[PDB]
Amino acid sequence: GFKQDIATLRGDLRTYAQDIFLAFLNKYPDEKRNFKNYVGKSDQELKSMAKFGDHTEKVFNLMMEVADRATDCVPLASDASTLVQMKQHSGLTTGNFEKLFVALVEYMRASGQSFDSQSWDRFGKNLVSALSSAGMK
Ligand code: HEM
Ligand SMILES: Cc1cc(Br)ccc1O
Repeated sequence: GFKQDIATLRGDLRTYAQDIFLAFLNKYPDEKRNFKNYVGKSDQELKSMAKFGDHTEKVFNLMMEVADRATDCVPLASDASTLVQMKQHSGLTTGNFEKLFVALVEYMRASGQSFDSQSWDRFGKNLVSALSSAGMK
């Protein structure tokens, strides 16, 4: 289930962080509006870029903490307020988060691995709700 998936993802975290983020940017190319230094790059070029690998892993490190602190795929209010109040997220709306979670769920459903895609879909939904409650437009 969900707790085991958190373990799986952490066991190859820099590969999953990069592959899921690329799945997101390829499925929703207009999202590069928020990531102007990743324009005009292939997947392999982004994987060679220091900022890409370090950004994606730090993002994914925190996402897994938020997932792990959740109960029944509902994140803590303290984690949602962190994500809302982060200067880095100044320009974001919940739609940005929804799209990331659609991309993650479709990644999991396309893998041959027994990921609990329904729990991740729920988590993404619940996180979007928590971000709204914590002040995200
Ligand atoms: C659960 C979801 C997310 C978590 C846990 C999270 C976490 C983080 C963290 C830890 C950083 C700092 C990274 C660093 O400085 O190395 C960060 C920066 C940033 N995040 Fe998020 N983030 C989330 C979702 C998103 C989404 C959906 C967007 C936009 C679609 C976004 C846009 C950014 C941007 C633009 C930055 C700074 C510049 C850069 O990306 O390199 N984040 N986020
Ligand atoms: C939105 C997002 C998701 C992942 Br996974 C890695 C980096 C990033 O900015």
